[PDB]
Order: sequence, then C-alpha cells, then structure tokens
Amino acid sequence: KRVDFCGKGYHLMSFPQSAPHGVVFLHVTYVPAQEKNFTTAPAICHDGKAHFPREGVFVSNGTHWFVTQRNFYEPQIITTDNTFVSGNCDVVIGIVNNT
Amino acid sequence: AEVQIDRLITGRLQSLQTYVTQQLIRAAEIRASANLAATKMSECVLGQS
Amino acid sequence: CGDSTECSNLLLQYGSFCTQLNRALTGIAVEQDKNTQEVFAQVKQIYKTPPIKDFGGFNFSQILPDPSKPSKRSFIEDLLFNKVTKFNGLTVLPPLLTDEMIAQYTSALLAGTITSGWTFGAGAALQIPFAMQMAYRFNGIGVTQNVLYENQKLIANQFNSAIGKIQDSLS
Amino acid sequence: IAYTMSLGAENSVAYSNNSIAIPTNFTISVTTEILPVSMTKTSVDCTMYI
Ligand SMILES: *[C@@H]1O[C@H](CO)[C@@H](O[C@@H]2O[C@H](CO)[C@@H](O)[C@H](O)[C@H]2NC(C)=O)[C@H](O)[C@H]1NC(C)=O
Ligand SMILES: *[C@@H]1O[C@H](CO)[C@@H](O[C@@H]2O[C@H](CO)[C@@H](O)[C@H](O)[C@H]2NC(C)=O)[C@H](O)[C@H]1NC(C)=O
Ligand SMILES: *[C@@H]1O[C@H](CO)[C@@H](O[C@@H]2O[C@H](CO)[C@@H](O)[C@H](O)[C@H]2NC(C)=O)[C@H](O)[C@H]1NC(C)=O
Ligand SMILES: *[C@@H]1O[C@H](CO)[C@@H](O[C@@H]2O[C@H](CO)[C@@H](O)[C@H](O)[C@H]2NC(C)=O)[C@H](O)[C@H]1NC(C)=O
Ligand SMILES: *[C@@H]1O[C@H](CO)[C@@H](O[C@@H]2O[C@H](CO)[C@@H](O)[C@H](O)[C@H]2NC(C)=O)[C@H](O)[C@H]1NC(C)=O
Ligand SMILES: *[C@@H]1O[C@H](CO)[C@@H](O[C@@H]2O[C@H](CO)[C@@H](O)[C@H](O)[C@H]2NC(C)=O)[C@H](O)[C@H]1NC(C)=O
Repeated sequence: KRVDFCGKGYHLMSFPQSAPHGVVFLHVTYVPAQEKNFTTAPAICHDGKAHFPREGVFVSNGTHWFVTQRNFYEPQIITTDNTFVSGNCDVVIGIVNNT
Repeated sequence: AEVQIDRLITGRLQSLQTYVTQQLIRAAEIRASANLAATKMSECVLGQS
Repeated sequence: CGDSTECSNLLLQYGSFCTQLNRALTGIAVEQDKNTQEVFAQVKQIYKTPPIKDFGGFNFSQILPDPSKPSKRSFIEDLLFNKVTKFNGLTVLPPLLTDEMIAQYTSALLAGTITSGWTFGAGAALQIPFAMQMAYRFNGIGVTQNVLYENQKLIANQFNSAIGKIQDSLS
Repeated sequence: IAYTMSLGAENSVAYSNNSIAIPTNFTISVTTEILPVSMTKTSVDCTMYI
C-alpha cells in the first residue's frame, strides 16, 4: 500500500527475474483514464435530516443525483441501504435538497 | 633538492589521501540521509501513510 | 607542486594516485547532483493554484509562493534562508539546479496536493474540493466523515493557529 | 546549442468548490526496475605481490 514503493500507480503484483549480478522486478499496476467533471455535494437533506454516503460520493449529471465509487464511474440510485443519517441538516455547508 | 622535495611530496600526498577518504565517508552518510528524505517525500506527501 | 617543473618531474614516478583522487571527487560531485535531482523531481508537470482561494476556510498564505519577491519564495522559506549562514588549487563547482528551480518544484508539489489530493501522484490530477478531501483523510484513520462536517470551523481555526505558532517558533 | 532547461509542461487544474473528476476507464501498465545485489569475490596475496 505504500505509495510509489513498487511502480507508478496502484500496485497490483510483481514478478522477479534474475540478472548476472542482480535482480529485475516487473511491476504490474493500475492507472485510471478518461475522466469527466460532474457536480458534487457533501450531504443530502431529506425530511429534515442529513444523509451521508456509506462508501462513495454523490454526483449529478445535471438533472439527477447518484452515488458512485471513488475510482470508477458507476452511478446508482440513492437509497437508505447505501447511505446513513446523522442529525438534522442545519450545520453542514454545501447541503443540497433531493429525495 | 630531490631529497627535500621528496620529503615534502610524501607528506603532502599523505594529507591529500586522508582528506579524500574522509570526504568519501561523509558522502556515503549524506546519500543515506537523502534516500530517506526521498522515501518520506514519496510516501507522506503524495499519499497518506 | 604549484608550478614547478622539478616537483612535477619527481612526482611523475609515483604512479597514478592523482587520477584516482580526481575520479573519486568527480564521482562525489555527480552523486550530489543526482541526489538532489532525485529527491525533488517527483512530478512531471508544473501545477498552478487558481487565482481565487476558498479552501473551506483553511488559510495557506504563509506557505504559498509570494509574487512580490523576485525569488518567488514563501514566508517560511525566506525565514529559513536568512537563518542558515581562497585559491590554492581548489575550486567549488555550482549546483546544477538553482534555488528558483527548487522553489518551483516545491510550489508544484504543494499546489498539486492542495488541489487534487493524492490522485495526481498516480495518474492525471483530478479536481476535488478541499473539505471532501479532508473528509476522505479522516475516513482513512477510523473516524467517520460525519465528524468533520460538524466541526469544520473549529478544525480550520486550529490549523491556522498551529501554522502561526510554527512561523513564530522559527522566527 | 545551449539554453536554460525547462522543468516541464505547465497546466492549471480547474479547481472549484463543487466539482470533481471521476475516471471512466483504466489501463494496466508493466514497468521494470533493476537492482544489483553482489560483486565479484577477489583475494590477493602479499609475498607474491610485493
Ligand atoms: C442524467 O441521467 C439521467 C438518468 O439516466 C437521464 O435521465 C434519463 O435519460 C434518458 C435519455 O433521454 C431517458 O430515456 C430516461 O427516461 C431518463 N430518465 C429519467 C428518470 O428522467 C438524464 O437524461 C441525464 N441528463 C443528462 C443531461 O445527461
Ligand atoms: C462555492 O463558491 C461559490 C462562490 O462564492 C458560492 O456561491 C455563493 O453562494 C452564496 C450562498 O449560496 C451566494 O450568496 C453567492 O451569491 C454565491 N456567489 C456567486 C458569485 O453567485 C457557493 O455557495 C460555494 N459553495 C459551497 C461553499 O458549498
Ligand atoms: C430545501 O427544502 C427545505 C424545506 O422546504 C427548504 O426550507 C424552506 O425554505 C423556504 C425558502 O427559503 C423557507 O420559506 C422555509 O421557511 C424553509 N423551511 C424550513 C423548515 O426551513 C430549503 O430552503 C430547501 N433548500 C434550498 C436550497 O432551497
Ligand atoms: C491568512 O493569514 C494571513 C496572515 O499571515 C492573513 O493576512 C493578514 O491580513 C489582514 C487583513 O487582510 C492584515 O491586517 C494582516 O496584517 C495580515 N497578516 C500578515 C501576516 O500579513 C490573511 O488575510 C489570511 N487569509 C484570509 C483569506 O483572510
Ligand atoms: C471540466 O470543466 C472545465 C470548466 O468548464 C472544462 O474546461 C477546462 O478548464 C481548464 C481550466 O479553466 C482549462 O485549462 C481547460 O483547457 C478547459 N478545457 C476545455 C475548455 O475544453 C474542462 O474541459 C472539463 N473537463 C475536464 C476533464 O476538466
Ligand atoms: C476503455 O479502453 C479500452 C482500450 O483503451 C477500449 O477498448 C478499445 O475499444 C475500441 C473501440 O471499441 C477498439 O477499437 C479497441 O480495439 C479497444 N481496445 C482493445 C485493447 O481491445 C474500451 O472501449 C474503453 N471503454 C470505454 C467504456 O471507454
């Protein structure tokens, strides 16, 4: 998990090979590509209480909101199964209204 | 003149060799410290450890 | 010897010690240059901070570069430089990288980590607001991100006070 | 020719307080690195030498 210890990018695995007075490591890693922008909010108000994502991030393509992972675009509908609630939404800065 | 110049030559050569060896030791120490610094820069600035 | 034919002629029969000495010193110098270059040249592009700075209340003025000074160095770097303080066959060679270039690398690293987080260390830099990056960083140490969003102002105040204390301690 | 070296390409990432960037595809990369581990073992006499 330590960054840049074995190759550039997120480390997947490695393979060793011999050399006349040393060793050669082949590092297999993972690199993302083809990004977009979308729009973001930190929490969502509903019925006067604030919801946060269990794991992921809120995005919107312009009209509707979804939850995704942080390393690969895969929208899903926002549900009580993948969000958790904590307190009324009067303190958080950047809250948006949705269902 | 060759005798006295030879005495001076051997003395100065010995001093120079001593200086060079000390420099080599110090350089090795500095290189170790800089390797540690590079590791810290990679692991604590570009990510969370 | 110092510009004497007799001394050089006498020394000529001692072998090739001096070639070895020169080789050792040259190796040391090359190692020094490669060493600093390896430490500081970590990024591939020179990132720049946006002109408008609203990082959720956090204040990075004392570490961001100052366009007023020609050195384009920050406050802390200037405090550091002012605190740290002939020819008989020996010379001093200049370093390959000037101080301006090192300051530029430092600014690039700092802008990249402020704007994109840790994403720019792997592939292409990805934008993200600072508060959400800090929420991720709390989530990474076993504290739910809920905690950050109800204590944003207090956390920002603590961070600013700590930075001020550091600058005062150095000064 | 001689000149002043260029540190690298310069870009300004479009920071904003309500926008992110999420990847939509990936690539897999294999790199190599080389490390020396040993050198030749040598021995030298005295009387045969000096
Ligand atoms: C944002 O995403 C939503 C969800 O897919 C899009 O809404 C759908 O769009 C398709 C394409 O026209 C329609 O067939 C569906 O009926 C829409 N569903 C709903 C619930 O409206 C929306 O078009 C996307 N907006 C943009 C600008 O890309
Ligand atoms: C992100 O920054 C923008 C830029 O100021 C903020 O937009 C302002 O929002 C307030 C309150 O909604 C308005 O009174 C201002 O008129 C807005 N500015 C402009 C230029 O229209 C926005 O609120 C910020 N979003 C956050 C902090 O979540
Ligand atoms: C999200 O929905 C709530 C609930 O309707 C909005 O709160 C109301 O806002 C109106 C318009 O300012 C006020 O007249 C009401 O008094 C508010 N009610 C409560 C209970 O606070 C809220 O404004 C909506 N969010 C946004 C950004 O419009
Ligand atoms: C970030 O902190 C600096 C302090 O280093 C603030 O600079 C101060 O600004 C006020 C008003 O602009 C001046 O009266 C002080 O003299 C400044 N201090 C110094 C040391 O110059 C800066 O304003 C802060 N950032 C923001 C956005 O307020
Ligand atoms: C995301 O949105 C930005 C803002 O509209 C797009 O525009 C880029 O903005 C940056 C900084 O202002 C410039 O350096 C780029 O040249 C702009 N690109 C354009 C105009 O095509 C940006 O393209 C969008 N996409 C991404 C991946 O950032
Ligand atoms: C993700 O990237 C891969 C490779 O960069 C894409 O696969 C290529 O797709 C094009 C058009 O369909 C083909 O002509 C190429 O031969 C494909 N490459 C390989 C190695 O098979 C893939 O389509 C991309 N996926 C998305 C969703 O953008």
